[PDB]
Amino acid sequence: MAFLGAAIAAGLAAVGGAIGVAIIVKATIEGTTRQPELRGTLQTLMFIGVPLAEAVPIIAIVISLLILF
Amino acid sequence: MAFLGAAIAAGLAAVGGAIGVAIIVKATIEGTTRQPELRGTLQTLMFIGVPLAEAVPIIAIVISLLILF
Amino acid sequence: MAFLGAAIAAGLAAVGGAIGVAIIVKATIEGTTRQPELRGTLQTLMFIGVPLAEAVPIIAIVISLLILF
Amino acid sequence: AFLGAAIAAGLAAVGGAIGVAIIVKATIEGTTRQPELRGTLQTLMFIGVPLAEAVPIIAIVISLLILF
Amino acid sequence: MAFLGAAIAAGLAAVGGAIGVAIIVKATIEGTTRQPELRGTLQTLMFIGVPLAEAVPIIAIVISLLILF
Amino acid sequence: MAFLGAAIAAGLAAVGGAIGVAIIVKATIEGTTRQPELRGTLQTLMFIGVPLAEAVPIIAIVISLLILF
Amino acid sequence: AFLGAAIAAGLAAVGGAIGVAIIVKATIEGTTRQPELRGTLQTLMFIGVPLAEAVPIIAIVISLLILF
Amino acid sequence: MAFLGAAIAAGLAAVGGAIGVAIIVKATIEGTTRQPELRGTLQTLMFIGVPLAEAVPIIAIVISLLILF
Amino acid sequence: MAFLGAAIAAGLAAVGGAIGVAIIVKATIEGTTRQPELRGTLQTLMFIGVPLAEAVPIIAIVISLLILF
Amino acid sequence: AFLGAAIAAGLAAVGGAIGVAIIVKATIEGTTRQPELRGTLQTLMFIGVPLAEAVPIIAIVISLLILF
Amino acid sequence: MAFLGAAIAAGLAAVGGAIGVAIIVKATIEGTTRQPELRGTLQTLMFIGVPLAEAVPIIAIVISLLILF
Amino acid sequence: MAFLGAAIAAGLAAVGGAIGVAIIVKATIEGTTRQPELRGTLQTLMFIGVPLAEAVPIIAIVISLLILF
Repeated sequence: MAFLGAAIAAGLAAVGGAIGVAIIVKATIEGTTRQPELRGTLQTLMFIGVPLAEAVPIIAIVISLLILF
Repeated sequence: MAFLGAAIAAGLAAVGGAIGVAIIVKATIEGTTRQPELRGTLQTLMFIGVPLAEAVPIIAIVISLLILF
Repeated sequence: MAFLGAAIAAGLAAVGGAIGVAIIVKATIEGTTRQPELRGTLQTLMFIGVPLAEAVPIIAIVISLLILF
Repeated sequence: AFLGAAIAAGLAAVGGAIGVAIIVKATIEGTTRQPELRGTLQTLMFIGVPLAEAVPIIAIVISLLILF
Repeated sequence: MAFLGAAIAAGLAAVGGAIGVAIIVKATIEGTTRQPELRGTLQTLMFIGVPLAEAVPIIAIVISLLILF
Repeated sequence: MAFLGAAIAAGLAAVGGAIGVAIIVKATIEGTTRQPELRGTLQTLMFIGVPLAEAVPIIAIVISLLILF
Repeated sequence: AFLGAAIAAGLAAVGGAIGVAIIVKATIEGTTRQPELRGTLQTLMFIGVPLAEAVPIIAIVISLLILF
Repeated sequence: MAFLGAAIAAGLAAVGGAIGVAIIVKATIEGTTRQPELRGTLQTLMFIGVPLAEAVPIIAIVISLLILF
Repeated sequence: MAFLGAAIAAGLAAVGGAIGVAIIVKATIEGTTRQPELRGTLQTLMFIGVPLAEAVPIIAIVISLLILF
Repeated sequence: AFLGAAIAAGLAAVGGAIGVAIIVKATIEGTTRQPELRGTLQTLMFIGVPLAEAVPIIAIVISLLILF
Repeated sequence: MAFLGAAIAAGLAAVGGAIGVAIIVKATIEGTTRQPELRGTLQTLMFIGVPLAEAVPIIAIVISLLILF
Repeated sequence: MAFLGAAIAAGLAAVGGAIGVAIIVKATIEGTTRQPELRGTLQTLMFIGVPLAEAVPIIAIVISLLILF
């Protein structure tokens, strides 16, 4: 259960963080696509969304690593 | 029973918190791309929604850390 | 398994409360985007919807904390 | 079962949250397009929310009794 | 066990009845949005769908309450 | 598991009958909004679909109620 | 166990419900985006529904079989 | 568990076979709604598509009925 | 569990083979209706796509029937 | 152990099925909105189909392998 | 345990690697249509995405093969 | 069940890393197709997005590989 837990904590959190950042990057591509003038404002805007999207999965990995010893 | 429980609770909070934040910032990028004129007023508005978005996932992470241990 | 219970109850309340608020604020961000004159009316409208959005998750998390004693 | 009480409340959580979230999202979508009459949709949203919340919360009610 | 059953029976009826009515009222909002005089006919029209929408969940919840007893 | 059986059979029938009928009235609301002359034909057209939409869930509810007795 | 027969009807429930539901949803969309031809598509919906319902109901037959 | 097996095999084939053919008729009406001239050409095309769609679910219920003997 | 295995393997492959092929014909119906001149090329085109689409579910179905004996 | 081989091939089934289903759907919808380059579009799926099937099909090999 | 494990590891990698390239090939079909003069630039773009899309599923197939010993 | 754990953790990360990268390159193809003038700006943009998207699945596999040693 402890072995399974560390697996489940990181594994299901992967899909969160993976598609999480993926959904944001797709948006930034759609942003640059419909206006190429704004590569700079959305880049910073995407570089903001990525950490917070990634934020909770890594903490689920810390919990994962704790359960892993 | 017992580490395993804490794992999914943080893991399920990851998927919640990741896509949760992913959905608002994607929208905020969509706000800026079609109107870059008012990037700042909506910027603060996204920074209001993000905590609230993370609010319930984050509380699910506290209980996760609480049960372990 | 009370810990296991508390885990899924909080985890499931996370996904509810996260995407729940995520959808309204995304709407309000999209709302301010196609009319910024009424940024305040939708802000208030979102500050009304959010408690209602949180209503079941917040009562679902106390049961999570209660089942754990 | 302690586990049981969790899922009844847990499924009502996802239900009641996104359930109410989608109607208010709609009212926000409503206010964006021709909001001359802001008041009529307010009442419409305040009607939909209780019935939407109605079944999850009573499903939450059954959750707490099987628990404590 | 019997309590466990009642949980899934009411729980699936919870998500059912919640999103079920939610999608109907959402539709009614889109209806009222493009016609404000037309608020009266759709009001009654939603009041038709809601009972039928609630019909099976409530009966699924009625059996649910029996399942724990 | 007689309780559990009745639970899963009714619970699974709950989500079916709920969202099934929910989209039909939504369609009728979406139908009436883009033409109010034909509000009557869509009502009866939905009044055909609603029984059929609920037909299989209720018999799944009947078997649900049957295994509990 | 007999537990299966419950989910089998339940799984056929969600199947059979949304199956006809998306079909009827479409039929309303059909008459709205052309109102004169409500009749020719009407039978077409009365054609689609049985075959759509066909597989869920035969899954219900085994469900009743797994029970009795 | 052969009874249990026979149940899910047909049950999963049920949701499959139902939604499979269901999506086919929606397409056929979608053709007729804004092209009513060739109702015969699309009818045969759907009456060809329906068997193949039902083919694997119907074969899955055969296995369902077979393991139950 | 051999009955269960054969059940889920064929049952979940049912959803695969049903909706998988169903989406292919749905496109051809929507395609042929919004241009009826090329009805013949689309006939062979689905008769090409369908085998490959069913190819992987059906070979998974062979595995389904052997494990049950 | 029999149960395992079932899901491995089964999950590879839904993977490989819907995977090519989305691409072939794309190629016909592509051909519908330009019929001159039907030949260029034929090859792309005959490229896409193997790679789409590649990982599901190797998952069925392991499926029979885990069964020995 | 190990046979069961290896099964889901490849199975989950199956849906990933299959649908992964599927979304990429789907994108290229819409891309190649307008225009095919730039088919070569887009072909290379797809031949980049395909490995990376398959990257995590294929290593998960190695773990499936890894569990074999 | 340690063997089981390593399987799902890498397996669940597979769907994450696959669909995660898949949606990004699909988006980038949609960007370049509507104007290839800026092939280079999006080239770097996907080469930025892909690592962060791939980031958590890969750390989920190291965690997966860690339970396996």
